[PDB]
Amino acid sequence: GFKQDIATLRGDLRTYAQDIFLAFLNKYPDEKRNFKNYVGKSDQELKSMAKFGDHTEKVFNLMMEVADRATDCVPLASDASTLVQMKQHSGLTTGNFEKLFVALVEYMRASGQSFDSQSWDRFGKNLVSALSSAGMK
Ligand code: HEM
Repeated sequence: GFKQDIATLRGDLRTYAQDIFLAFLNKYPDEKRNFKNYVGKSDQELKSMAKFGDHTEKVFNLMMEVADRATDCVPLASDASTLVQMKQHSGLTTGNFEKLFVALVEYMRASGQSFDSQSWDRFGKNLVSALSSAGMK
């Protein structure tokens, strides 16, 4: 289920993190404009850029902690506030996070592994709701 999925992803996190984030950037090409130096690069070129590997790993390291601390796929309000107050996320909206979780769920459904994709769909929706209550537009 959800808790085991966290362990599965953490077991090979750098690979899953890059694959899922690329699936997100390729399903929603306009999201690349939020990052410097991503436009005009193929997947393999992005994976060889230092800031891509660093950001993607940090995103998933923290996302797995937020998921680990959640109850019934509902994140802690404190975790949502932390994500809102990051200066890095100034200018972002709940829509950016919504699209990331759509790509993540689609990736799980196509992987063929025993992911609990329905619980991750709920988690993404519940996280977006928490971000809104925390102050994100
Ligand atoms: C669960 C969701 C997310 C988590 C946990 C997360 C986490 C993080 C963390 C920890 C950093 C700073 C890393 C460091 O200081 O080394 C960061 C930076 C950043 N994040 Fe997020 N992030 C999430 C979603 C997103 C989304 C959806 C976007 C854009 C669509 C985004 C865009 C950025 C940008 C632009 C930066 C700083 C500039 C850069 O690294 O290129 N993040 N994020």
